[PDB]
Amino acid sequence: MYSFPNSFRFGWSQAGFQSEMGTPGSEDPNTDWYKWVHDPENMAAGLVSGDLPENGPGYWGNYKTFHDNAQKMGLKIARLNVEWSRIFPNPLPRPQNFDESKQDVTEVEINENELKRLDEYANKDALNHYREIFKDLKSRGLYFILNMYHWPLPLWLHDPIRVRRGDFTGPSGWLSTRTVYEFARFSAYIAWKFDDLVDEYSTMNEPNVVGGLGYVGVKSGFPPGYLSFELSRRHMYNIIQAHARAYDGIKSVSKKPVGIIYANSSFQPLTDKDMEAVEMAENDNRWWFFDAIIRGEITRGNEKIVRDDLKGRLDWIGVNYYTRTVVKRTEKGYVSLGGYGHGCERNSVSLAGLPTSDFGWEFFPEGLYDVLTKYWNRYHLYMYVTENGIADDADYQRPYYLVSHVYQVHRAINSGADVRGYLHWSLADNYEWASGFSMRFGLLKVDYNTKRLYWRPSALVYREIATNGAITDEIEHLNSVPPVKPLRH
Ligand SMILES: *[C@H]1C(F)=C(CO)[C@@H](O)[C@H](O)[C@H]1O
Repeated sequence: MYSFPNSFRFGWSQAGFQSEMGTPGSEDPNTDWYKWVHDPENMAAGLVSGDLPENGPGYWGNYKTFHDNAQKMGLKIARLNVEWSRIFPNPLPRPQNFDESKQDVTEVEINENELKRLDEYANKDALNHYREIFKDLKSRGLYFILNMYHWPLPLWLHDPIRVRRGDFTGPSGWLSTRTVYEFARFSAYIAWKFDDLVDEYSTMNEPNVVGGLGYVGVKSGFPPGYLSFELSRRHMYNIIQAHARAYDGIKSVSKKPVGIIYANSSFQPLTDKDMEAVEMAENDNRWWFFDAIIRGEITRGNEKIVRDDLKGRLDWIGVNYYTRTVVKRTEKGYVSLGGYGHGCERNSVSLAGLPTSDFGWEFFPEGLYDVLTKYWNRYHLYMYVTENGIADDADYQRPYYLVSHVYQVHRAINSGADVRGYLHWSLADNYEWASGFSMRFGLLKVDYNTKRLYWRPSALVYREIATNGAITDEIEHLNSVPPVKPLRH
């Protein structure tokens, strides 16, 4: 048996854009992502699948069913976001005496009156619908992590097609301090409306992937698909500040924990000569960011300084994990290797003989122990596993994936790391961004014609885990690698 603390909670994570739409009445056409996946030219290029999110699993209407299934599955924690676009679909008037050309955003003044002024702009039907969703959630004894942001921005803050075309005269998303300013205020507003329901907060989900795939990994078909190292850096600088300002915003209205959710890889050495490459990869993809919002340490210009408005802006770390990245040392630095981690053939085997998912991601659960213990030893902040799952419509690999990753969290806790829950990605299949609906991550299969949910056998396995608070003796064999001999090579 692998028994978790009596306080540890098993549950799931879910995004607004990915799961809400699909039931008539749910449509939200006021985001960069909506416009981006409907773009005629993006569709002809193959940057997006042609699948549309309004044909989705319909959480907006069917949330009672999602929650029924979660309660039956014995789940005790949920993490979801509100969609900004839903709450403030229309442009807000530019602020008076805020200099849109200043690089730094060290304060956003928020009070009772700035909040009541916002009320005048807020979509009240959206607020009331979210309140109905969250109450039903709480009525099942589900502990509630509310996230403010999981990638789509209001169109009035980002027109991604204008930016793709090389036009920076329009709303430019995270490239603009206006977006930072409004993000702090949005976060404050949501905490002010929802803090009676909420247990813990996250500002953002994986802001590193928004900027990485948006401005460098442009084959991903992520908005705005404008290839620039420079704009990639500006995005990440503005998101650090947006996080700090959102923290202050929330803390002005709530005494509750405020964290962030971030995309992690376990960096692994190709040979025993590549350990320094692993540390350099960890500095570039992880520490640089967390040292900013925890220690206030940052590089502006070519100089290492401490910003007092950034220091101490984090109570907990949301660890999002799916696979490793293999790196080697170069003369000039380090490189990632294809044929491992996220860079594999779909439904095959990696260069190490490990099975790959429907998305071409290598099976490597020990990476999750690496990431949790490295965060713990550097910062000693408590963590949730806010995301872990696999694209696997057939359910061949998911039972092994689920039990193996849960074992590695048990291993981290046993090592001394404070990890308070495990949230699977995801309860049900959903819209996988530029890939569309083909990549199915759910414990529950979604028939998109009917919106009906079905229990994949891995859902029955997760119910064993969640209702016992343990990997039981009877399912312990699934702590192993899916046998590759019967799978595609
Ligand atoms: C985490 C994740 F891995 C997937 C799969 O690509 C996305 O669907 C989530 O939005 C992301 O947070």
